[PDB]
Amino acid sequence: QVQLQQSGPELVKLGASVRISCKASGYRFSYSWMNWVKQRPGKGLEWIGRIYPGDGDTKYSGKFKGKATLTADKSSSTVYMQLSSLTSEDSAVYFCARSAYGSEGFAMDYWGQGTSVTVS
Amino acid sequence: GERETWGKKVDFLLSVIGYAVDLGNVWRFPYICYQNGGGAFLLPYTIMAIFGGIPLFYMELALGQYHRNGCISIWRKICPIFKGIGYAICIIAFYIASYYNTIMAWALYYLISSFTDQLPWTSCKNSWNTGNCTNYFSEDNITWTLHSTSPAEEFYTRHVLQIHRSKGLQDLGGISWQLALCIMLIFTVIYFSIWKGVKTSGKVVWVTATFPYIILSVLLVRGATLPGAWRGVLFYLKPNWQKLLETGVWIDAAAQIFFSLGPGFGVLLAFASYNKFNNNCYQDALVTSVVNCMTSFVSGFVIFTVLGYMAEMRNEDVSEVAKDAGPSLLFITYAEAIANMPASTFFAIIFFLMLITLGLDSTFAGLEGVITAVLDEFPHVWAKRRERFVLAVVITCFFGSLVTLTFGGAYVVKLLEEYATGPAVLTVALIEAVAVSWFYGITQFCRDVKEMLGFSPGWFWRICWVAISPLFLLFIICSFLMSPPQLRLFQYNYPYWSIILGYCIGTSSFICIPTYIAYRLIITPGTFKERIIKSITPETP
Amino acid sequence: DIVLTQSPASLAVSLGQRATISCRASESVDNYGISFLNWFQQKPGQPPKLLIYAASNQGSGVPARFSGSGSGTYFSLNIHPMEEDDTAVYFCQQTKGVSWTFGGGTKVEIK
Ligand SMILES: Fc1ccc(-c2csc(N3CCNCC3)n2)cc1
Repeated sequence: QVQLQQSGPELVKLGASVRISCKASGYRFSYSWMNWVKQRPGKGLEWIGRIYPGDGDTKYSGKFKGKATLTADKSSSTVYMQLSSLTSEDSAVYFCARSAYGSEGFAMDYWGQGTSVTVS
Repeated sequence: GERETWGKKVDFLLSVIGYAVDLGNVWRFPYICYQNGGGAFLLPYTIMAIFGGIPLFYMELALGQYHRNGCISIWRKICPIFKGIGYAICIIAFYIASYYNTIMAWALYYLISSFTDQLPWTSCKNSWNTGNCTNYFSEDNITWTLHSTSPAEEFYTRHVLQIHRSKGLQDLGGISWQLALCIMLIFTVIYFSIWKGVKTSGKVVWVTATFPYIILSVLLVRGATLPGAWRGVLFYLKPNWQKLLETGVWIDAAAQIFFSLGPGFGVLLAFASYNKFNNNCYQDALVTSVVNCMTSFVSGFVIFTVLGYMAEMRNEDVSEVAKDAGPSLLFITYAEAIANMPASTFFAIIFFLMLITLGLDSTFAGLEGVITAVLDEFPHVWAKRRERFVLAVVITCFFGSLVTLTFGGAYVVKLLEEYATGPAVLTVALIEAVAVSWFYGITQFCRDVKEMLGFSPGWFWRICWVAISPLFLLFIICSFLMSPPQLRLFQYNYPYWSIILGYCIGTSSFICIPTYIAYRLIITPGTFKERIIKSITPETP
Repeated sequence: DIVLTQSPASLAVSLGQRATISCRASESVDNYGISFLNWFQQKPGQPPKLLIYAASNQGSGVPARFSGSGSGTYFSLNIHPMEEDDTAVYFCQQTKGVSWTFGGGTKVEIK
């Protein structure tokens, strides 16, 4: 049973940085891109980036490179995300998704419950 | 006659060596040797090379040098009724060019794909990869389920081949534009290598025939230093003498040596036709044949050091590492090795450049045989304007290879390589040997060889040519006929209609000889006895 | 960067009717015979749920009423019958390029 467990609600100040974790289970962790997706309170989904824990290969969106950095910990089967220089814009719900495999269109089949980052 | 001649002796020697030294020396012979007893297989291979391939190699070289004519027209001077042989050979070339070049395209594609910092066949993170993918050299903490596939297998079957898009031979799918461009570049190189004749092919083979040996030495040094390579070499050489009892081992040795040396494809004949009349074709034949056999041996060492290394990184015997072979050994297994080894980009670049050159020299020779045959047979129309005829040949070969570029193109490539080189080419070579030994007389051929070299061939060569080499080819032909190929690729059992199509390909290759025999008999007047004798006797200008 | 344009921005369906959401990709997302365009459903205040894991393939556990179609640059998601439980925001994500941009999202609501 694939289960992506994310961190709890997060409250940070302007200009700080936050560590969002997503613990993976139920599947071989090293062989699936973990996607991080932003969702502002009133707007739609907004892909942030992805990390392949196997090779630890991170590919970010054009507008999220540097702002967001992904890392993986295979020992704990966890995927971490640093948001740096957080501003009021970054306040949103962040989801982690399993991304299936290439043959299945990299479909983000399993998702985490979401981490609500509030920048104030 | 103002016939072209090799610019240098080294040009001819390297052209012949490149012709005989193809990818078969690298991935056919080592797999066959390991399957057929390893070291023990060196005893059949040698024997069937001494009494088999080498006599035909020397005979073809001497014939071409003496008669200074191509595959088609030379039969005017030997046995006119067998002129059809020439045309048959041409057809074979086409079939070869239909798939041969395609394999090279794959290498070229890989070569381009190998210019990245990280080789694309290294991990399972790519678009083409599926859920069955698992890192080949992964830690023992993760088991290798029987349904798993390695990242390089995925890259080969799904990215470059896209074999998953073809349900089989019945549904080939569309044409992969990437492989289409790769083969277009391949054929551009081929054309621009063999469009002005031997005066350019001889110079091109200096790079296309020697570079493979440089890369082979580099890869041998690499593999020998790999951990666990000694086990691979031991598996390669450990003789299974009991395998010699099986007839299949000798059958495989015969087929491998014949299709490695390539006596009977009209190519050695065309190359010799440009030699000086008094040149020593005996020494050339011996040197080139031993070079080809030693290249096969050394390339087997190269392959099996790496296989032993891979068998050591996985706690598996070399049997599971090798799997089934094919192009799936230099593109999956060896490619996995390059991906794992350090300096992977450089080794991949040189390895796939070596594959490209090993194929390119042989393709130059194969198409030059046909070009020389047609140029000599029809000089009144092609003596000049040779470049445009070579362009036509290259275009025809490319169009024939279009089917092999489809997503099911690998299936067609295997079909052609199994059936293009079936008993049709063996029968053509056997008829060549018979025409030049019995119909033309071994005594007259030896007299011609004496006129060229200055010494008549020894009794060993006479006995071989007269009895054993024809018997060698007949043995291979009977082996092929009484054992149809149950060829299988990528867990896709070929259908029976594919076997019938292969039989059709073989007969279409061979049906030229009987058709021309009947035509020549019909045209020639006189009773049947005279109708046959007048056409067996070589024509006198 | 492949850009997915959804249409209509908002869509109203009478219960039991057919809902159609269209996606246009600035570039072809097909690769190796795989469309690499996925459809997701998001209820208000819940994580997105994978809906179609290709141009067509049904997401695991997704009811048969949802159906994806199309290929290349044009794709479509069809809901029939549109039950009251399907009112949600439907997104389309291209997994072809380096960046897997999401779609603009279509808000399907019961009329
Ligand atoms: F387009 C072509 C046409 C012919 C060949 C060809 C003929 S014979 C031969 N070989 C047999 C001896 N071993 C080296 C390969 N290749 C290849 C490509």
